[PDB]
Order: sequence, then structure tokens, then C-alpha cells
Amino acid sequence: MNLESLLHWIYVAGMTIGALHFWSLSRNPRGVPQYEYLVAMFIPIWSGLAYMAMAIDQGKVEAAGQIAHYARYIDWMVTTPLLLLSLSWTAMQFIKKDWTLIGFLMSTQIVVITSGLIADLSERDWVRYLWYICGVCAFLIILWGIWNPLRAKTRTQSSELANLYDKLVTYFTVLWIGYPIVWIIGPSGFGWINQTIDTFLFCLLPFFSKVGFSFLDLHGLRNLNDSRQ
Amino acid sequence: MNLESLLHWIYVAGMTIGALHFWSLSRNPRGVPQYEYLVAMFIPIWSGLAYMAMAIDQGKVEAAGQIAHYARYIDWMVTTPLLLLSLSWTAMQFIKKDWTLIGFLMSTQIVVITSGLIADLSERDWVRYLWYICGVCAFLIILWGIWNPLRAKTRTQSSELANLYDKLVTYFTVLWIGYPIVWIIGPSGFGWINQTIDTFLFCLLPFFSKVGFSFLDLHGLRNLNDSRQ
Amino acid sequence: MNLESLLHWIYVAGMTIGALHFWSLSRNPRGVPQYEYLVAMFIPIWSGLAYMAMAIDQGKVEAAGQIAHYARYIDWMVTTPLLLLSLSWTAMQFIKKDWTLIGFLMSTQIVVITSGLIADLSERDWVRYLWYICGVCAFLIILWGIWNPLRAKTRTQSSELANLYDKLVTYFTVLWIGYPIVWIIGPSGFGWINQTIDTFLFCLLPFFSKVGFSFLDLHGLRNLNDSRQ
Ligand SMILES: *C/C=C(C)/C=C/C=C(C)/C=C/C1=C(C)CCCC1(C)C
Ligand SMILES: *C/C=C(C)/C=C/C=C(C)/C=C/C1=C(C)CCCC1(C)C
Ligand SMILES: *C/C=C(C)/C=C/C=C(C)/C=C/C1=C(C)CCCC1(C)C
Repeated sequence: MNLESLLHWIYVAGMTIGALHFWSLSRNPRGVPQYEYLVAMFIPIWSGLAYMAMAIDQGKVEAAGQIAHYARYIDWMVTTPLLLLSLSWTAMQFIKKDWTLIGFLMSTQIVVITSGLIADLSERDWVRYLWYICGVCAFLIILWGIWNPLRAKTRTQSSELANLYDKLVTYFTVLWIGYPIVWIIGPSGFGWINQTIDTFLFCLLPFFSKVGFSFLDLHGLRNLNDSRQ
Repeated sequence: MNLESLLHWIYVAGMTIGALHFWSLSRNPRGVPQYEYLVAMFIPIWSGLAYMAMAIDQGKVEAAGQIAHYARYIDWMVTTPLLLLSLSWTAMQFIKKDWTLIGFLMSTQIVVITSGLIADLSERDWVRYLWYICGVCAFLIILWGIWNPLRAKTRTQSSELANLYDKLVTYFTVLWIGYPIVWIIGPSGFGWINQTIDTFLFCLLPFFSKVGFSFLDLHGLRNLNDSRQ
Repeated sequence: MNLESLLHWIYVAGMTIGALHFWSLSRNPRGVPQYEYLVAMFIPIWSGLAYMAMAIDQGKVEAAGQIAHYARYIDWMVTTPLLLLSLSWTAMQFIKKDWTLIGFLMSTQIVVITSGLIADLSERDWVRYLWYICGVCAFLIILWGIWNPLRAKTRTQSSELANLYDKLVTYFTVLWIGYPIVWIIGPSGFGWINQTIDTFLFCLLPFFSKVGFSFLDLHGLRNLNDSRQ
């Protein structure tokens, strides 16, 4: 709008080349799940065009003098659900049983996204303080509910898979808790920081959450097979 | 906090403890297997935080002087689809190449929800009368279309499962028809009612709709086994 | 109030009887099994009620003196995904372990519709010029990515099915490119054409698309097999 703001723009170029990297990297999975990078390719693609809008200021609406971050949560409505789901496929190379684990995960997932949905669509800073806690609370019960079965449930299913998923949830906990932290104080919450740095922070974090997550999947399996015939 | 309600607040309270009641009953289920409780667990959870918002007045926008209840249909945009799907899994234990039945019910479902979607997002009381007929219309075609195949198509598939379903659709119709009733005249009710009582009626109805199906599914199967191997 | 455009009213009318024509013809289809008609049944029904609203002037919002085509893209959020999906099932009769081809086209379609939303939700004719390019940009990358495997990948998979899909994508490409064309110049895209014509054109195109693909699906298989008794 007023130019001199190529922050969200450069972000776009970063996500674009990100997926292209896998295009030439196809030399990879040669007899092993291709779908792995497939879903991991769509995640950055969609999320890429999203930030592109944040640059052209196409997605915000003026309501009661308060700027609504509609496009902000939107991106967190498509990438997040697929980010946690991408982990389900990573561990489960084959499924046919009932939907108890993936289901309980998808359910609590909806309630969480809902929190951030209105969190950014908050007109008053007083009402936002309540919805914020509502989000961490839901994540508090599920977190403790998944900690025990992290190795207790797979005690009879698969011990090896337990170790892999053990470190997998480790990082998943640091990132998911990362956002809530910045939401505590500062801009868009309770601070004396300019609204400029506000977006500048919520931009680098996601990018830091995508990259780190990518290397995680590659380190999870760590295997190079060559068989398809 | 100037709004004297505290009703929507007490609603979410009893909802939280509702799902927790099962957490303690996990020692052993009754009537239906774990997976059944899984879906029946997410229904109250999400719908719970929803009402909590209705208390803090979080979910209402003023446009042209007319208030919109976008938060109201939202709760009926998540629970309802799962209310129609939950019952589907109640009768169908295993699935492979049979999806024509679930696909036909899911499709007509989207049409109904869409009705209530705009029904509340109406700016004029004149246009609302038109969109209303549209909702009941599609409901009358699917109803008469599901009444006959209730025991006609299941005459060869399964006669036992036919009787069960016959009792299911019974309470399913009286409820689905209950809402459009109050939707007839008056301020979203039977008329001669205020705005306060209005939200109160649409509050108890869902609570009566959720609790009804809960005990319905349990009594539906009524097996009570004790095998785990 | 104040009638002027009854085209949308007559649009839904012929749409209702359209799906009903197959209701009586259910005694026997045009070759494709009942399931094929199932998905093909929801496409017209839903789209019917959509236009019906356009007639009652319910779906557009007056903001900044500009008219928003909210309901316009809405139908392109549910119908479009089903327009291609229906074709996916037509080619893939049975499925077990794949989620490669389907999962690919599905993701690419998510980013496409996205641009279609903001396209009509644009507040400026300048920003809408950039968002559009994004839509066609992703369409070209995926197009060239499906052209080569359209016969290369199916060279060993299925030669017979390859030919069927070869002609399927042909018409699918013309229509998909059809809209982008009209979006270039004219109304809602820098032009001296009346606004009344804008809707008149964007209404006849979908109707030309739906009917076109309908006959296509029936011509794709063109075979009769009686095996039930
Ligand atoms: C790629 C972008 C990602 C993975 C963004 C993730 C955002 C979250 C996991 C946010 C979580 C939150 C809570 C758990 C409590 C409520 C506040 C939120 C939305 C920041
Ligand atoms: C748990 C909440 C539920 C099950 C809410 C259900 C709401 C309906 C079944 C509404 C149905 C309607 C029609 C059938 C006609 C159009 C008006 C509606 C939306 C009230
Ligand atoms: C039944 C209605 C249909 C199938 C409508 C389809 C619309 C499209 C395929 C639009 C495609 C577009 C692009 C590929 C980029 C330019 C923007 C759009 C939305 C016109």
C-alpha cells in the first residue's frame, strides 16, 4: 500500500524455491515412499502464496479501528492441520485398523485451530486474553494424555516405533509451545513494541518451524533403499 | 462484562465435566467400544468452548444495525456433520466397497447446514423467508426418500440391522424437525418471546439434542462384552 | 425488491427438474453405475440453490461502494473440487494403496480455488491484477506436469485407460482455461462492459461446463453390463 515493505514478498520467493528443491531432489525416494515429499511439497506451496498477500496488503479488513489478521490465521488453517498429519504418515507406513490415534489427534486439532482463529480476529484485547488461555488449556490435557502412551501404549505394539516417535514429539512440543510464548507479551498481545516488528516476528517463526520440521522427517527414517522391481 | 448473561458460561462448565466423566469410566466402556466414545468425545468438547464465547459476547458482528449470529451456525457446522456421521458408524462396523449410502447422506447434509448457514446471516427479514423454505425443501425430499428404503433396501442386506436403524431415524427426524419448528415464526422461536429467552431456547434444544443421541447410541447396540485377548 | 434479473431464478428452476429427470430414469442409467450418478447428483442440486440466491440478491455485500461476489466463488469452493473428483473416480474404479495421483491433483486444486476467492474478494483493480497471475501461474506448472505423464506414466500402467484419460483432460483443459480468458479483460477486470453482462456471462459458462462434462462422463465409458441377479 505504502511500499517500502518487501518483507512478506521476499518470504514468497523463499517458499517457492523451497518446493522446487524437491523437484530436482526427486533422485531421492527411489524405491521408498514418494508420497513423503509429496505432502511436504504442498505445505510450503500454499503457505507461500499466503505471505505473498500479506505483502500486497490483500487480506486485512478494518473493523472498529482494529485491523483483523484474517489471512494470518487462514494460512494456519491449512498448513498446521497438514503439518501434524504429515507426522501420522511418517510413522504409519501402512494403516487398515480403526481410527483411534489419528482420530483423537485430528479432533483436538480442530479445537486448537479454532483458538487461533478468533485469537487474531479479536477486536478487544480483554476478550483475547481469555481465548488465548483456552488454546493452551486444550493443548495441556492432550499433551499429558499423549505423554504416557508415547511408550506405554506401544509397549505391545512396537518398541522400535516408540523410540522414533519419542524424539518426534519432542520437537513438535517445542514449536507448538513456541507461538503461545510470543503471544504472552509484546505486540498483538500486551507490549510496547511497534506493530511493525509484530509481523516481522510471526514471519520468521513459521519459516523456522517449517525448515526445522523438514530436516526432522529426513532424520526420522535415515535410510536409502534401492528396490522397485 | 456489562451484559447480564452468565448462562452461556455455565453451559460450557457442565460440558467440560461431561467429557471428563468418560475419562474416569475408561476403566471399562459400556454399550459401545472405545472408538465410539472417541467421536462422541470431540462433539461436546468443541461445542463446549463455543458456548463459552456466547457468554463473553465473542461471535457477534453489527452490520447496518442488524446483528449476525455467525458463531451460532459455526457450532452447528461442526457438531451437526459429526452427528450424522457418528450414527453412520454406529450401524456400519466395517467398510470396503460400500460408500454409496454414506455418500448420499453426507451430500444432503451439506445442503441442510447451508440453509442454517445463511438463515442466521440474513440482513433482511424478507429474504430470510425465502432461504428458509429452501432448507425445509431439501429436507422434505431426503426424508420421504429415506423413509421407504429404511426397510425396503435392507430387506436383503440385513433385516436385523433394519429394525435398529428404524429406531435411530425415529429420534433423528423428531430432532431435525424440531429446529425448523421454532424457525417458523417469532424471533427464532414460537413467538411472543423476548431476545433473552430466544438464545435460551436455542441453548437447551442442542443440549437436549446431544444428550438424546448419547443414550441413544448406547441403547442402540446393547451388547456388554468382555473380550480383549 | 425491485426485480430486474430473473435469470438466476430460472437457472435454479431448470436445475431442479434436471436432477429429477434422472430420478425417474433411475430404472436404468446411461452406462455409468448408480454411484457415478450419486456424485453427479449433488453437483447440480447444490449449484441450483446457489444461483437461486443470486436472484433474491442474497450473497453480495456493499463495501466501499464496491460489490462483492461472495456467493460466486462459494460454489467454486465445493462444486469445483467435485467436478474434477467425479472424473477421478470415473477412471479409478478400485483403490487400495496409492494416494499418489489423486493426492496430487487434489492439492493443486486447493491453491487454484484460493486465488479464485480473493479474485472476487479484491477491493482494488490493481491488486486483483497480481492475484490473478498467481492463479494462472500455478495452473501452468501443474498442467505441464500432467501432460508428460498423461501417456508416459500410463505407458506401463494402462494403455487403454491412458487413451480414455487423454480425451478427458482435453475438454477439462478448455473449460479450466475458459474462465481465465474472460477474466483478462472486460468487467471485474478492467473493461467498458456493463455489469449486467458480467453476471450474464459468468452464469452461462458454468452451465456450459456442467452440461459439457456430464455428457463427457457418459461418453468416457460407454458400456453396459448387467450382473446383479
Ligand atoms: C507453519 C505454521 C505453524 C505450524 C503454526 C502453528 C501455530 C500454533 C501451533 C499455534 C498454537 C496456539 C496454541 C497452542 C494456543 C492458542 C494460541 C496459538 C494459536 C498460538
Ligand atoms: C447439535 C446441533 C444440531 C444437531 C443442530 C441441528 C440443526 C438443524 C438440523 C437445522 C435444520 C434446519 C432445517 C432442516 C431447515 C432450515 C432451517 C434449519 C437450519 C434450522
Ligand atoms: C462449475 C464451475 C466451475 C467448474 C468453475 C471453474 C472455475 C475455474 C476452473 C477457475 C479457474 C481460474 C484459474 C485457473 C486462474 C484464474 C482465476 C480462475 C479462478 C478463473
